[PDB]
Order: sequence, then structure tokens, then C-alpha cells
Amino acid sequence: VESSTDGQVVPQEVLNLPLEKAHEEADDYLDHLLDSLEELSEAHPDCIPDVELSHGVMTLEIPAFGTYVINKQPPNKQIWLASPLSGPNRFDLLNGEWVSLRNGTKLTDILTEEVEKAISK
Amino acid sequence: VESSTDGQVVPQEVLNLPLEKAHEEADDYLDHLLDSLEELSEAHPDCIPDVELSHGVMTLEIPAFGTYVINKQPPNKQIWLASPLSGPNRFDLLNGEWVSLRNGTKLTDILTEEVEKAISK
Amino acid sequence: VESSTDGQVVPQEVLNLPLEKAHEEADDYLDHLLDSLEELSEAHPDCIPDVELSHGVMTLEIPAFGTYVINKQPPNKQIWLASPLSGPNRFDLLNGEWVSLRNGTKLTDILTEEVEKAISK
Amino acid sequence: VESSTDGQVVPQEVLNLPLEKAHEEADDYLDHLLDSLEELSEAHPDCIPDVELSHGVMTLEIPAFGTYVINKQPPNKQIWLASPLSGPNRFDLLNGEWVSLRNGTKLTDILTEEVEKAISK
Amino acid sequence: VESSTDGQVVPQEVLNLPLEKAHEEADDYLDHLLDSLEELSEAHPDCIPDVELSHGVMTLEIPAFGTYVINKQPPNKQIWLASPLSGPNRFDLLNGEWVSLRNGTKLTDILTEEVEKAISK
Amino acid sequence: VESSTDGQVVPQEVLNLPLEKAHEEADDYLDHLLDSLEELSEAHPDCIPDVELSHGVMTLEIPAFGTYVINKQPPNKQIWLASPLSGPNRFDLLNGEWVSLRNGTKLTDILTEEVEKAISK
Amino acid sequence: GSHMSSITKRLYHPKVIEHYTHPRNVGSLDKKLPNVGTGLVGAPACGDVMRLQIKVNDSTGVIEDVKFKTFGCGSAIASSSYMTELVQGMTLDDAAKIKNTEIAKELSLPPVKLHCSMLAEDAIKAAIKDYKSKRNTPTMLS
Amino acid sequence: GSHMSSITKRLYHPKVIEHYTHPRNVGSLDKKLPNVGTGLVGAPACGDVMRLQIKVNDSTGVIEDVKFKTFGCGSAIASSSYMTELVQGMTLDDAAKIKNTEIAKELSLPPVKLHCSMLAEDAIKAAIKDYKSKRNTPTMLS
Amino acid sequence: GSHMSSITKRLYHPKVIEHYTHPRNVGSLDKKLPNVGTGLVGAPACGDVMRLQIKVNDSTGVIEDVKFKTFGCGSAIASSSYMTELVQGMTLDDAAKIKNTEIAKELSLPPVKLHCSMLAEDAIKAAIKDYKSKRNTPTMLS
Amino acid sequence: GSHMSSITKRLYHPKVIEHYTHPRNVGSLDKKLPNVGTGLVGAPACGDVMRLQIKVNDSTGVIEDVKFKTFGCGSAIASSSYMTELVQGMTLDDAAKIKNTEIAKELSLPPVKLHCSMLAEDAIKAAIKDYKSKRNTPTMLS
Amino acid sequence: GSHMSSITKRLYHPKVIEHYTHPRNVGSLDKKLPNVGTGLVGAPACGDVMRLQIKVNDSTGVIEDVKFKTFGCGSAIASSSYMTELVQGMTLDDAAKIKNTEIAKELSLPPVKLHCSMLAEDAIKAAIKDYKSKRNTPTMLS
Amino acid sequence: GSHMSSITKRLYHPKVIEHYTHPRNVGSLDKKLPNVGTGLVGAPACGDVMRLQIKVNDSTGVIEDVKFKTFGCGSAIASSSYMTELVQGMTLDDAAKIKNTEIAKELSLPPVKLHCSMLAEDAIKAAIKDYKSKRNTPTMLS
Repeated sequence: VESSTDGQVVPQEVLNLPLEKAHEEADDYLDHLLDSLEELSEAHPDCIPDVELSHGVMTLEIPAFGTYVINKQPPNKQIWLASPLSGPNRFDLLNGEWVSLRNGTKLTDILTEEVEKAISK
Repeated sequence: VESSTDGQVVPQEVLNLPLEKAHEEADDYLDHLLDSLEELSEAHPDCIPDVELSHGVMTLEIPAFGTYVINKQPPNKQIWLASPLSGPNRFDLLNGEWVSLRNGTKLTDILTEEVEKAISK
Repeated sequence: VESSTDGQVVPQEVLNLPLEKAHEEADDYLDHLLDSLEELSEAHPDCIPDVELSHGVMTLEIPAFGTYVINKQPPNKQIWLASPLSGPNRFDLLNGEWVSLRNGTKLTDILTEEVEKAISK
Repeated sequence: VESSTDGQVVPQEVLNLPLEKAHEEADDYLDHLLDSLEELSEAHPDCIPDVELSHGVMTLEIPAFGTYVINKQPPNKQIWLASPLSGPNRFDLLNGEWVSLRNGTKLTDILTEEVEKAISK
Repeated sequence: VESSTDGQVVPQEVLNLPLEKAHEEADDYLDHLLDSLEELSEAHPDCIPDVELSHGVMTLEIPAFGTYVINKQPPNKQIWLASPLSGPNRFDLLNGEWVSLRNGTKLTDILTEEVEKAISK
Repeated sequence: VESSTDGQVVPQEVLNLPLEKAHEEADDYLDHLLDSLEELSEAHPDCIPDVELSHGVMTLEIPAFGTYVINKQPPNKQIWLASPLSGPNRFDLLNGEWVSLRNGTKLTDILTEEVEKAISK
Repeated sequence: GSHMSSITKRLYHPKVIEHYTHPRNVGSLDKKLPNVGTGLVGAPACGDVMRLQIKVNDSTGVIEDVKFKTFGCGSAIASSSYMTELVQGMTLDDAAKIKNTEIAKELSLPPVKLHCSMLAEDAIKAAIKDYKSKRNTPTMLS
Repeated sequence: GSHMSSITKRLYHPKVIEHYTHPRNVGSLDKKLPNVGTGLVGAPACGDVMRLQIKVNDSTGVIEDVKFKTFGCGSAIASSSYMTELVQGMTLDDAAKIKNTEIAKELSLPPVKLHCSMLAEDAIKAAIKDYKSKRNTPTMLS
Repeated sequence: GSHMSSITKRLYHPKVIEHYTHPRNVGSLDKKLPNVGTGLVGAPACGDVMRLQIKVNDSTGVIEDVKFKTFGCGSAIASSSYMTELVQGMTLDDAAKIKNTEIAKELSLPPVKLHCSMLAEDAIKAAIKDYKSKRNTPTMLS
Repeated sequence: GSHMSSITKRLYHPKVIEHYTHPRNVGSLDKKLPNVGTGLVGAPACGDVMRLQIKVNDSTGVIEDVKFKTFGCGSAIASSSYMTELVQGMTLDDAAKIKNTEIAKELSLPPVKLHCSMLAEDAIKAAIKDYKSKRNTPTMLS
Repeated sequence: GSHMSSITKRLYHPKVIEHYTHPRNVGSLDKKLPNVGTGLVGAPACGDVMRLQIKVNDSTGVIEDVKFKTFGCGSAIASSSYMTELVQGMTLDDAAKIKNTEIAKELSLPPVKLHCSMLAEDAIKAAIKDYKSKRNTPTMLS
Repeated sequence: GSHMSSITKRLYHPKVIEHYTHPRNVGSLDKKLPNVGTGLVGAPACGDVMRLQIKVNDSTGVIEDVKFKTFGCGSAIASSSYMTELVQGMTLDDAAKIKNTEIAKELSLPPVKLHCSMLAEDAIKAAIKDYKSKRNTPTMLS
């Protein structure tokens, strides 16, 4: 068929094959991050009391372990997400996602984790 | 198919069901416009030395057929297309593509007529 | 063993020896205050539903008795304090943490007590 | 004294010995870029307009088989290679040649390829 | 294991397994770099007759081999080392320590070599 | 071997025979001055305490005896020499290298001679 | 925007391997002995399949050979040809960062991700990722 | 914070530690028996010891399986358990994110600081570094 | 800068080259037979040859040992010695980082204009890159 | 998260599929006898089909009645029910025309997809668009 | 930095406390029996120990006398000596002048780090704190 | 230029190499005997020796004549021919600042990378430099 390729075409065997994570640009990454936040919200009667998206701010609130809210961090590297235990570590692009310049740690997953640890304990 | 709805997720259908598509507004419409533009361009009656889309401002040097220039108008009927053979028009959404409020037709269509006539003769 | 300035050298018994409260600088104190808030935040059923640290404005939320925010006071008696009971106060230094001129006041102890009373009752 | 620093020092047998190809840190690349720019433009069968450089700006001209611009982008996400069809991809220097943080390695190979695909047809 | 944290906490050993070097995140690195130079130098005034450290700039006067100077490069690829060895070398984080954008070499280790070679001859 | 121009292309045996250095591209002046500057830096163990590169501005500390500082003036005759040794001079290209407009001789020759005149006795 | 030439004439060149074999079609054909083991892509919505087999020097990094199988449009075959030519005799890094508007330009028009005409980008990326496993590093693979 | 629940009685006398080892007590006891050359960590003052044994698919960099030994605190049993459930079917990178979160949450009432109760911070660091060494890419380890 | 001591010192009487040949001179001399396949560089125009052979623990990516051959000048031996001492017990990346002014500092007072005083940069770069290539990753050679 | 039941207990017995199929299996069944030409959708390999049949008061486009068929998940019934309630007694436009979010909230925790467990957005789009074409207004549709 | 000398000279031969003690070694010696309390800090890992005993004129808060014991490095004896000389006749808290900072410079030239052969920092801080306790001031102690 | 001729036909027959040199056989072969002392350039590894010999009227500054030798590629002959035509009747000014582009342009659209295509640029440059030297002015030469 036609349009828009490769996720919209219908042979449905081009989606299990390796392809780059994004192709434009910083938009896709943010979308994925918000998507995770919506997913996280249910299954807590408390441990998420609302997710709020505001211009130049993201709030994930966790009052059952305490929390910090992230904001834009000036150029060099942008946006730390590394929870208190190891202190703040800024994150830069490395290959299709924001990977901290230390280890393989990626920001979206660190937020995913802290919320499902709450369901745990 | 998991992510990302609905322009990259298909159960092998929706390309035969009526549902709105495209839109970002800013990136998706230009991208679609370019795809159409280049596809129409082939087998031109006289060589085209260049088209450059520099930063949302496009010069298209065509000595073969129409010498329209497409640019982005500042807020107030956003986008500008001037067609030298039927004048200037400005377009705002009404059907999920930019639509003339001086005609009732899309800018996508303007390219269709003027370019494809060139292939002919 | 080797490293660092000062009292960071661990002969495995420097944790029972007295050492100065900060070696750098005024920030140390602020980190401690935040650290205390994180510990305190768990074990509140609805007493603390929110703690967001913004850009030098810190909100403590108690919906069930009212609350106040703490923030930095512009240079001249730096760091603001607030209370509705005893009125607002301000600070200087006397250990590099804060002063006690009137009358034994530390925002670390003030916050600590008030939040942990909520965990209690 | 001798001859003559920094490249010059070698016996001139270093074109089969492993040495840094050329670091920047802000001077070398712009000159190298200019040499490359002229080289890519010429030898195509289809018309190529004259590349024009206006200070702080640079247009690379390619025939109407698609054309991209080469520009510097201010700190963080440097030197965006805005392709109209594929969007921008950002590169931060990493091994003496500009390496995209969204892809594999080496900037130069992309320029080479897309230009010679145009010279071909 | 308690306070100060994350360093100077021990269950009677400082480490027993490797721990990746953290960011924390701008200032820490500048302190570390300055320290390394001074530490290497110490107990010898032959290698470096005098050091002056202003706020935001480091000078090390040596007439016995020339001079390299250390200063902070403006945002993105932060820290600048100017060395007459190979010219100025620009560094960006890639392992939680500043790694050369030439071959991939830590600046810390370059300082190691250059100071003790001076003490030697 | 092939690519780019002009130094790279030569077969490395036409070096002795007359060639043109060329600007490449016009940054050139900084590179040439840097080479001269390195010669000046060392070969005296008792003089030249510091050479500083502070990106665009350039300081050269030279001991007891008339001290001059040379740096690149922004285009308006782009070298400034500060000197209470023989007073100001200005320079313009006459054959692809800077020639004094008030001595009729290249800057590099003055520097070479003057520094090495000290190394003598 | 010029002829490949692959104007689907006489019937010789559409589509290369399929035309050579002997037997045809036969609706129970399997490609054997040759196998993939690297990049595989295919969109049987329009009946175009591409399979790139790379060989890569471990020490040098140079792409010794790449072979293209194209079971698709006649015009598409040329895109593959020119790309495999280019990549051979050039390093690993040349293979890397292949878009998607190189191959498309080669056929005629630059638009990214042609619907059933460019499976060649997807093919090369797959092949080199496969090679990264065999390289024995997973650090740059993710 | 919530119950595991761990009885921590009886005849152990303290906590899980007796059940795993075996021979009990015996005052001549040794660390045994399977090993795969992965990390081992233990603090002598907190009384805890952990041994994580990973199995790793080298064709994708995916943790196939991970089984654990926990000695010490009841909370630490849960730390090992929950992280090991999560990490499997996910890459190397994911494992490091999951352990860091797991240590900070598990102890509970977050005081920010590190703990010896769960040794998991040191134990994963050792594992991933060890994996790189055996995978033969030590340049990207450092 | 001071004497290392320099050329034709000491008790050789002239340098390393004469002393350890076997056969001297003889104008038909040959070097044989075992080599380790590490870097080789030589400029007979500058009258020098150097061969650094590293041995590498490929687990930690640390140089276990490094020995040298120096052909050139007696003064040059001192630079080769000092580096090999330094380099051992440090990572592959650390082993390099030699150029012009550093080579000059080792040999006395730098002119920083020097032309082919020593090959040591080319030699070490070659050796570490060669190791990584044999490891089956050529991404760090390029 | 709630139960309508979403298992649609009991004696149905597997979901709402067997409730209306009935007859089982039978491998020869067809949809019969009348039809009103309104929107129909179905996505095979999601195991669901939805058919909403509108009646429309031709004035401002108010939906007089709408009844549905739901085949698929028990959860899926809830979107068709809830949506039909809204649109009745009101114009179609102000009680419909929401894609991903309406589907997402209703199924349970939002997937952030409209595909394909609940077909309800596509089912309504088809019906109201078909209506508008017959009405003879299609310049605000397309 | 200058020669104490650290080793041997001037006829110590080790340190300065060994040359008066007696009993030697004996491996059963201890600090006995009357003591003034004050700061004491033993590092068993670095193997050095320092003991500063202040005497303080209570009325003016001035150090009447201060004696030291230095065990460990020969370089450290010189740092301890010069500081104890200096601080006499000056107000104790002001006099000590130590973060770190000064102690490092005395040792030879500062590494701009805490050496770990200097314990004088922990010793002095402890000592002045001890004085404040006895003087009955808790306000400026904390 | 589609054809310089590149091939060089007819009765050359392998380039202008053979046509110029000669002397055949003679068994005393070698370049001899007159020379005008103007520029000469030649690489034996590139197989081409080029010699441009100018004559210059000092009084008007005009290049009276300039004749060439071409060796190597037959493509180069046409470039040499056309340049010498232009240069004659044209001042010293024109005969200086020697291109570079001129050689490239003649053969094809300029590649902007010419490795040992012509040494003609060097030959004439040498020649005018020589002229300036003999008339005395090495400061307009530098």
C-alpha cells in the first residue's frame, strides 16, 4: 500500500525489524515520556496525586517517598533525572534517547521504576 | 502494534476506514507538502536547478513551470503560498489540512494542477 | 586511606571523631534540610500530598491544618522564614548554618518537628 | 628552530601511521568545511546553482533531486543538518569527526553519499 | 553507613567493588581538575615555580618547559585545556569524566603525565 | 593522494620545489601566530614564565625587559602590537603573510630574533 | 531524476534473481542453498523483498563485499546497486548513518521512507546491527 | 513500606541467613556451591551478604535469567526479589536503572543516603562491569 | 632539561644499538625471529625506528606490560624508558597522549618546533589500536 | 478499572462474542436480514467487530436513538453503551468526535491508543460521516 | 619542603618518639597513666597517630603550652612542631587556623588535599571543642 | 572537455611520452644538452615531468612566448596548450597567481581534488620566480 511508512503500512512484518528509535527529533522522546506518565497514574489511591504538564516544567509527584520536580537545565547537557541516592546527573542524547554520560541509565525509565516500586512497598 | 498512535499503529486497517490523519500542525503539514511536491516534480519538461527549503522559507527556482513561492506567514492565517498565475491566498485549517478561506481548497491541490501540467508538455 | 579535604579520610573510625559541620559551604545545610523532608514525606496518609522543589521555592503542604512556604530572602538577612503563629523571622549565621540571635531558630528543626507530628497523630 | 608545528613535525610518512586526522577546537573545521563545500557542489550532470556564503550562514546547493543546508546550531544539539525530507539530526564532536547522537558515527559519510546519489541520476 | 554520605560512609570499608565516577555536576569537576595538578606538583618547585589561581582562571607559570593553561570553555564541551603539545584539546563527558573528542583520553591522566615529566627533566 | 586542497593533495616530493601556502580559508593568521608563539615559549629555561591562551585574547608573560602583547585586532588591520620597546606598529598582507607597514618586514622575524637574542646571554 | 535504465524491458531485468531461476515461479520456491543470516526486510503488500549480505573485516573495518537481492520494482534494483558499490572499498562508518534519502534520490526523488520502493535503508541497518552482536559489544547497539 | 512478610523466627535465630547456609552454624562454614564468576559482596558489621548470578544472552544483551542469594535484613530479601523479577527480558541498561531505584525505595522512609542493608548497589555495578570484561569490550567499560 | 645522560653514554660505549647487535656492524645484519605483531613505525629519513610491544589484560583494558625497541639516538632511550614505566598499570587510552612538546620535555628543553625527534606517538597509537582491532572491534581504530 | 462485568458473567459464557454467536460456531453464519447502511467496523486479529446503527432527526443532526452490536472484549461494551447514552437527546458533534482519550479512559488505565480492542471511535466516525454525505454537506467534512 | 631528615638523620634513627621510648618494641606498650584528655586521633589504616595536648589559660583563652606526639611519617614531625610553636601566646580558636589548609603547606608543599599522614586537623578541632566544654560554653561550641 | 583527447590519437601512439622522447634507441639516451634555466618540476613516482619555459620582455612586462613539455596523461596536453596561448600577450600579472582551477576546468568540471594530475602549475611558478631572481628582486618573490 501507500503512506506513511513503516508503522502505517499494512504488511505488518516491518515492525519486528531493527530501525532507529526516532528520526525527528526531540519531539518523539518527549511524547514517549508523557506516554509513560499517563500509564503510571492508575493503580495508586495515593503515590501519584495528579500529573501536571506545564510549560517548561514536568511534575511527577510522589508524596509516599518524597519527590523533586524537573525543569529545563541550561546547555552542556540538559535535564537531570537521577534520584537522591547518587545525586544529580545530567542527561544528553547518545543514540535515539537521552542517556546519562556515565552509564546506560535513561530518564523515562527512572520515573517508570520509582512509581512501580511504590506499588511494591 | 503498540506505539505510537495512530499514524504508526495499524491492525492492518484504517487506510480503508474514514478517520482524520496528518497534523502537527507545523512539521507534519510541511513534510506531506514536500512529499507531494517532489513526487509531482519528476519528468519535468525543462531542468530544475534546485529547490531549497532553508528554514521554513523555500525558494524553488523552476524555469519550466510556475514560480510560486511558499513561506510561512506570521500568526494570522498561518502559511503563505503565492501562485503567480492566480495570485496570493492564505490558508487556515478546516478539514485537517490548510484550506483557503478565499477559495475552499487546499494548497496541496495547487501543486497538483501547476506541476503535473508540466510533465505533459 | 587517601582523599579528601577534610575528614573524608576514612581510617574506619573518623565517624566517632568530631569534625566541623560544613567544609563547603552554605549549601551543605540546605541539602540536609531537603534530605530530612524526603525521609519525613513517607508515612503520611494525606498529611503531606505535595512537595515540589522549584527554583529556590520549596512548598510543604499540610491541607489539614494549613501550611506555609519557605524561600530565599534577597541579600540582607538571607533566607526568609514564615510562621503564622509567631510571625515571620529572618537569619544571619553563627555556625555557617544560621543564627540564633532571636531566639534559637533553625528552619531544619522547625520543619522537622511540624511534619513528624503528622506521622505521629 | 626546526620545522614547524603542529602538522609539520611528522616525517611526512604519517599518511599510513595512526595520528589524529585533525582536531578543531574551533578553527580547523570551518576551513575544511569550505574545501568540502566547493568539492560537493561541482561535477553533477544536472544544474547546480552557485553556493553563497553570507557570514554566519551557509547554503549548500545541490540539484533539484533534493537539497539540505549546513548550519551551526547554538550550544547543545550543535551543527544541525536540516534535511527537508528527513528533518534535522544533531551532532556533537566525539572522535575528531562529528558524530550524530541519533545514529552511528562520522558526519562526512552522509555528505559524500547524498551528493553522489545526485551526481548519478 | 549514615552521614556525611555518599562518601564518608563505611561499614568498615570504603569500597570493595568499583563505583562509577559521578557528575554532581559542574563544580565538582573543576575542583577535581585543579586538585590533580596541585597534588602532582607538590614537594617540588622545580616543575612549577609558582601557581596563581584566580576566580574562574588557573595560571601555572613554568619557564622550564613552556606553559599550558586551564580555563572553562563556554557551554557545551565545557572545560578548555590549552596545551602547546597538540594545541587546545576540547573535552565532553562520556563516562562521568571528561573524555577527549579526538581519541578519547581523560584530561586527569594528561595532567598526570605532563607534571611528572617536568619533575623528571 | 586524492582530496581536498591544497596541502593534502601534493605527492610529497614537490615540497622543496615552489608551492603556494594559501590562506585555507582565512583563519590562517591565528595558526601562523600560534606556531611563532610556540617557538617563543621555550628554549629559554630562565625566561618566558607563562604563555596564556584565553581563547580569542592572548597574553604572553615575559620577564624583566620590555614586554609586548600581541593579539588579533578585529578586522580594521587585524594585528595590534602593544610595545614600549620601539612603539606601535601595524601590519597588512603583501604576499599572503603579514608585512610591517612601518618596518617593511614580517612580524615572525622580529619575534624569533628578539626572544632568541635573550637566550644568547 | 534520470533513467536507471530499468524501464522494465524486455523482461530480462525485472527481477534479477527471480528471472535467473529456473524453476519459476513455482509457488513452492525456496531460496537455497544461499541464506541470509544478516539483514532481511520485505513488504509483500506490493511484493518487494530485499536481503543484504555484508562481509566485514574485523580488524580493518572495511566492507569487503555486500550483495543485494531485490525482488521488487525494476527501478528499485538500481538504488541497491549504486549503494552496494559505494559502500564497498569504504569503511564501516560509510555503511553507518545510511538514510533513506540517498537511495530515494538515486531512484529519482528524495522523499523519506518510500512505500514499496526503498527497503534498502532498513536492510543495511539490520545487517550492521547484526554485525555489532558478532563484534561483541552491546554498548553502541542500544 | 509494607510487610514482606518475614517471620524471622524460629531457631535461626536471626532472620533468613540460617536457611541458605547450611551447614549450620557450624563455625567452620564455607561459602558454597554454584558460581558463574559474577559479583559477590558482603559487609562485616551489617551481617548481610548477597550473590547475584546473572545469565546473559550475548545476541541482544538481554538478561535471560537472574537468581539471587540474600543473607541479612528482611527488606533486602524483597529488594533482590523485585529487581530480579523486573530485569529479566530487559537489557543491561534497564538492570542498572532498576537496581538504583530498588535500593532507594526498599529500605523505605527515604533518607537519601546509601545503606549496607541491601548491598545491591555494589553488586549490580560488579555484575555489569564483569559482563563487559567477558564480552571483550573493556575500552567502553572504562 | 638536563642530561639523561644523552648519546654515547655509558659503558656501551656508543648507545643501545651497537651493544645489542649481535651482529655488529655488520652491514648485512638482520633482526629475527619472534615478533608479537604490535605497532611498527620507522622513519630512516629521521634515522629512527621504534617498536612498542604492549601486553594487555583485555578484561580491564589495562596494559600489563610494555617493552620498547629504540633505534635513533642514545638520548632517546630515556624517553622510551620513562613512558613504559608510566604506562603500565593504566588503561589503553592513558597509554597514548604523546606529542611534540612532551617528547621534547623528556629529551631536555623544548624548542616546540621540533621535526621528528621521536616516533613514540605513532608507535603507541598503533599498538593500542592494533590490540582493539584483534579484539574484533575496529570502531575505535577509526 | 471496574467490572460491568468485563467477563460478562455468566452462562454467556466467554465474553460478549458467544452471547451473539449464538449460534456456535457455525462457519456459515452471515449477518441477516435487514441493514440500515450505517457504519460498520471490524479488525481481524483483535477479535472484535462493532456496528452502531443510528437514527437521526434531520434538523440539527440530533440522534433520536442509537443501538449497537459489540463483539469482542467485555470491557469493549462499555464505550458503545456510554457513547450512545451521550449522543441521544443531543447533537452528534458535541458528544462524539474524540478518538484516543475516550477509548483509553473507558477500557481501564489509558493505553494512549485507539487500536483495536475498542473500535468505537472508528464505528461512530463511519456512521456520522456516512450520514453527512447523504445529508449533502461535505465541505466541512472533507 | 626540606629535610628533617625523614629517615635516619639526625641520629634518631626513626621518628622522634621511638628515640625516647623505651620500652621498645614491646608489643604490649600503651598510653598510661595520667592524661589531660584533649584531642586524640589514631589512624590504624594509615598507621600514623598524633596526640596534641593543649594547656589553656582559662581567663584569656590563650594556649600556655602545647606538646605533640607524632607517630608515622618523618615529614609530619615538622608540621606538628612548627604549628605548636606558633599557636602559643595566641587565642586558641583563632590561633589554630586549620580546616585542613595550613597543615598541608608545612608538610612540604600542599597537595591541596588531605594527605592522610596528617591527623593534626582532627586532633586540633577535637582539642578546642574539649576546651569549650570545660569552660562551660555550649552556645559557640555548636 | 569530453575529449582533450584523453586517449590521444592518431599515430602518437601511447601518449605524447613516446612522441617527445626519443632519442631512439640510441644507447646514449638521457636528457641533454641545452636548457634555458627556467623552472622544471617532475616526480618520478607520478611518471610526469612538466617544463614551462617563459620568455619575458622586461620593458613591457609581457610574456613573449611560453612553450611547454607535457609527460604522463594525454589529457594534460590540451590544458598546457590552452594556458600558454592565454599567457602570451598577457602581462606578468596574469602569468603569476597561477591556478589551480585552470588545469581542473579544462579536463572536466573542476573536481576540487587533483593529485598529480598536472605539475604544470608548479613548472610555470618556478619559471617566473627564476625570472624575478635574475633581474634582482627577491622581495617581490617572497
